[PDB]
Amino acid sequence: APVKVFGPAMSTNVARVTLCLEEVGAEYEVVNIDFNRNPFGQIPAFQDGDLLLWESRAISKYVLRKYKTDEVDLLRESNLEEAAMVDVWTEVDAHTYNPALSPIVYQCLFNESLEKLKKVLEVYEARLSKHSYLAGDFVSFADLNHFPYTFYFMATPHAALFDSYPHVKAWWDRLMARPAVKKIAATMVPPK
Amino acid sequence: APVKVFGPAMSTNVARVTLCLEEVGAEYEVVNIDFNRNPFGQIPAFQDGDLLLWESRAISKYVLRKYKTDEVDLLRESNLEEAAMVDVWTEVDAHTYNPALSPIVYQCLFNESLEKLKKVLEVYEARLSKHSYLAGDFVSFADLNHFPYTFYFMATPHAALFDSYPHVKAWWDRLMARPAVKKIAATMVPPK
Repeated sequence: APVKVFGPAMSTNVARVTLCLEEVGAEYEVVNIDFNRNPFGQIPAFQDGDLLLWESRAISKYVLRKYKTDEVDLLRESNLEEAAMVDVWTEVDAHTYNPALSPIVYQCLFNESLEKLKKVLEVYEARLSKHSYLAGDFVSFADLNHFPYTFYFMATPHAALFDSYPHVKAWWDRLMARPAVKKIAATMVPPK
Repeated sequence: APVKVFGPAMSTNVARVTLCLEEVGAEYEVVNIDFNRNPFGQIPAFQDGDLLLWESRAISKYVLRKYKTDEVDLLRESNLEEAAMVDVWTEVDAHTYNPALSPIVYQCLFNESLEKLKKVLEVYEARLSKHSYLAGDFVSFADLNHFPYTFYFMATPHAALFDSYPHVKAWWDRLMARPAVKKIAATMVPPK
């Protein structure tokens, strides 16, 4: 039966989850809740029958595991080294990349971290020169994790910065072509 | 002839300008520029023939003055006290309201200022109990200034907070019904 995601469609943490659900072809509903089993009262929340989860990354990994197939294996947990590189780049996204983007997005879309971001992008350029995707020659949760914040960065007048890092630009365009990513990009709008 | 706004449609500072341009029925174009006459290299920028402006509030006041009519007088500059209350509430928006909203928007849509915002909303509730709009019994630039950040607040799970302040809720619904506001709300999406 269908699973439910609770939170705003355009939130970076909700988009992470909805992107995983689209990649694995799961049936799901997104429910817009107002703050008036989930002990910190956090959003996004996720229901799968009697299971209630929170923490966007934990919810995402549950989706990627539950719906895993031979053709859609985005954690690589049966290959120790591939799974390690998925985990490394998932943590680079959390600790290094999203913090380099986030204040440029905030500044620009709701009134000089550029030099820090250029240093990050140099490393990404080098990695994506050697490999198709961040964890190796396969798409993974590491790449998907980069979608939501980068999508908002691409709405700012700093979007063209990626043109100085041609392998990063090509990797970004590759993720943007994925049908699941296109579907979720379209959902990332305020409610109407 | 048409005027040009340079910047991202969904930016709060661009939406301020585009809302003014819609309210006065001006012909205009929005141009998405990348950072690669305007001495700080700021966005939004605004061109009207040979005139180049920057600073979203200055651009907005220029639009409201240039296109002013008897029926669309949103600064009230011919009435000293009305113009004063427009200015007071424009500065309340900048100094008190947008700072109470902004970190709730940031937190929620890109990972406890609620109690400060509730104190602000108490004052708004009292003001909008006495008057239809913030500056008096007429819509003004003071009200329009509240649209962009509040629109993003209304995408968060804290949207229902306004239900505790029924005059503020009704004032917000009134602005949301304005045809110009509906038009600009629809534009506040990432580029496709």
